[PDB]
Amino acid sequence: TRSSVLADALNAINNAEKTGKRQVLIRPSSKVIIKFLQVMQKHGYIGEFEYIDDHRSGKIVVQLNGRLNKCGVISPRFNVKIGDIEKWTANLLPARQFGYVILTTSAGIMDHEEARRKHVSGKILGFVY
Amino acid sequence: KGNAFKHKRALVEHIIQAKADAQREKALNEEAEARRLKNRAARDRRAQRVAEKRDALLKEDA
Amino acid sequence: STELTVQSERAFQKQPHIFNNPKVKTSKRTKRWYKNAGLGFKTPKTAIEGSYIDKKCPFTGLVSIRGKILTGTVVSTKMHRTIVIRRAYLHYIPKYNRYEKRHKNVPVHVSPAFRVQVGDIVTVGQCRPISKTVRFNVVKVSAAAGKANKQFAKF
Amino acid sequence: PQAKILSQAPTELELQVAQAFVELENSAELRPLQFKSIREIDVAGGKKALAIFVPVPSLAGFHKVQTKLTRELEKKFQDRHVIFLAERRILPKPSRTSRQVQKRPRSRTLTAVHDKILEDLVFPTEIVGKRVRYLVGGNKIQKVLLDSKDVQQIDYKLESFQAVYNKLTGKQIVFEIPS
Amino acid sequence: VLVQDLLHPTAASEARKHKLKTLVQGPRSYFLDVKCPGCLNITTVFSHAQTAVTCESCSTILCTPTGGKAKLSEGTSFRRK
Amino acid sequence: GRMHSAGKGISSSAIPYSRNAPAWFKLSSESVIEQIVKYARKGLTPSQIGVLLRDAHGVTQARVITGNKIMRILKSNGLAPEIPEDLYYLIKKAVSVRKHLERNRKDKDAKFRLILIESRIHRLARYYRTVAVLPPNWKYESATASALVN
Amino acid sequence: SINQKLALVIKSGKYTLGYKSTVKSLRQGKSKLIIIAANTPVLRKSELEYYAMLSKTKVYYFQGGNNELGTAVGKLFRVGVVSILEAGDSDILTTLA
Repeated sequence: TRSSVLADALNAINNAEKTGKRQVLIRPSSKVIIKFLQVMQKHGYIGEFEYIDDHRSGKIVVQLNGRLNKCGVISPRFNVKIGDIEKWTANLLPARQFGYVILTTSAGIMDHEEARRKHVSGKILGFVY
Repeated sequence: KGNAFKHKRALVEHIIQAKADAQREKALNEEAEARRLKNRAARDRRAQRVAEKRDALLKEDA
Repeated sequence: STELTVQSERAFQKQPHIFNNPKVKTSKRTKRWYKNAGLGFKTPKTAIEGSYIDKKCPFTGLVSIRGKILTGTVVSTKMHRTIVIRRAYLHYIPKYNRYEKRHKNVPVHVSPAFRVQVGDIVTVGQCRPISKTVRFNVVKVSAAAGKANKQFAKF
Repeated sequence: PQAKILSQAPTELELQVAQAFVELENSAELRPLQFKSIREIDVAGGKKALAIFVPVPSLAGFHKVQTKLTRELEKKFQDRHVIFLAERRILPKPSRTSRQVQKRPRSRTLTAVHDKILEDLVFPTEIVGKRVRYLVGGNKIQKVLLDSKDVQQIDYKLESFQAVYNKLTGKQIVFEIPS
Repeated sequence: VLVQDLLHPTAASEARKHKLKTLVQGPRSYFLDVKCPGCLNITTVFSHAQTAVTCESCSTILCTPTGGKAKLSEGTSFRRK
Repeated sequence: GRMHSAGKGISSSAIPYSRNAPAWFKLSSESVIEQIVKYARKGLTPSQIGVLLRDAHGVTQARVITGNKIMRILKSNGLAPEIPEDLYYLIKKAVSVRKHLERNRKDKDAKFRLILIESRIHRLARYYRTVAVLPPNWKYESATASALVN
Repeated sequence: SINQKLALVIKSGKYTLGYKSTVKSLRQGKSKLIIIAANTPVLRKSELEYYAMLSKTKVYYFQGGNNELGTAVGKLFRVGVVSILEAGDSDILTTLA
């Protein structure tokens, strides 16, 4: 009884990054995982990743590069107004000048800087740094 | 034999309501069976008319 | 329904100031008053064609819907011409930044233009006070069954 | 009986195809199998590629026939790479504002239609594996792994299938044979 | 270790794994075309059969169930197809 | 996981990747549908039908050969039972254990197991009452479970 | 086994329940098999066996009482003897004889 596939994924990634490995296999997959990893990829924290199509749910093989310190998950995915991204970023990021909080909006999954630019808010998912 | 009924009048009214409800149920179920048999007949006729269109209607005029 | 046949009570039930003259031999023998309650609520054929009276009805009676419009699930049908609906909602506690389930039960008057059953979702509108506890009237129904009666027929 | 087998009037390409069908039958059970449309499109090197669209309930007989018909068409109508496809309707995803219509089955959803387009571009080599690489430039690429059985018939069609899938679906694609 | 191709492992490393713990799961079982000495009809028989499969022509025993692979009877012709 | 025990068995079938298969298979969908119907008339459940088709014939999987699952086939042909097979087998097991527990009152393990089984029955009955294959007002009563294994 | 067999006959085939209808069908020759409970009186059992050896009909002795036989043939009452006069999709006649 998994409850958060994303949580399992990001625990696996965090643990392998600690262990010094350069790749992880994470199962199952999900649209949320793909989008979260796409964000991390866009900001350079991981390399490519490959979705294996078993007919069940999916596996993912992520090639990671060492630039990652912690990828994490905020469960429950709280509701976030624009006044509160500051509080979240201060609480769970190492510094102001880097690190990304990831959140889900009607505009899509993205980082909080993009959410500021699009002037939207939503539900919080996790953080990357 | 329980009680359920203070007297004859109560029992008569209960009979009335119960019969009315049963008749409502009967009417609904019967019109439903009518609808379904009607649909089944129609969807056998379409099967006939389209299954015997490939064979010997697809040859003469068009 | 309601088996008042039409006149179960010891007084004569009629719509006030709705006069069917026995002199004029009108070829209907059916003079009723109905109204459009408004707000795009459809006046049912049961109300237009029926024989009931129900002065507390929003279509054939004297009340008027004005104010709020709410929705709920019928959790009782054991009174006469009134029901109790459940209105569930989530209340936010900021200390914990979380929610908690809450319900309020809301008694509602239901016309005999509606066949209402426990489980059905029902939309109601604010009326004047018509009892100690009742301030709302059923104005629309949505039955959450699909008439799933033959699913019980199993053989 | 050549305008019989088009299901619509135009044009010279489909007419050439239909008279080829007729001349091929005159040589047996190909008369009930009629098609709808044609799409001739480019390959990055050399030839062009024919996409013969079909109603899906005919795909059974078409699939029975394809080898001994595609061979003849490759022979006669030269300078081309022929392949068959089924016209599957994609219904759009309903929005929240959208007024309700029927349930939109997964046969009519988009992803399934693309998978089936791929399964029909490929013929009887029986896809065993799909992979999707996500490249750091926000890009996506699909590996489609084929079986070694009957790959001799289509080992020279890969680039054409790639271009076809790109033209129809709009997404990149590549094939691979395990050994 | 610390670096390896999890997408392209070796068949040797993939065949010894559990059927579910491979990259893409699938059965290690198979079907046999079987003929007894008497007749010359083929009967399709599953390797893990669970039943005492009969030859329909000669109502005889072909395979007896076990915990895994079915035990084929005395010397018969059996393929893997 | 094991709802009622502490086992962690992963023993299961591994369905293959090919949804359209296996390229040596004759004896079309209509033939195997007819075989399904003969076995159901002969009085078998879907699981045993599938086993028999698999082992004595070449039928890997009915959804693959046909496009329909066996329970749907049997329902469309009018051979669907009155209660689903898993619930039926549970009720049968509970009947057996109750009989044994009548004959043997000193068995406490049996009472324990019976409680577990009845819990399973009521869980499945909730599920089936929601998805509407069992009626509402359906209830398992140990008094007449003989007359509902029927 | 016999229970599942009977449960198939009771929905597919033609049966009658009770002593009088067995004896009637057995005088008529319609009956193929009769199943007889264990707690039935020995005189009734003997009469049935004799009618059966006259009609050349098969006899099974149910290892169970009339309540159990009722449950086996799917009834909320007790039955002491069953007559199978047309088996349907079942196998019960040849399974044992």
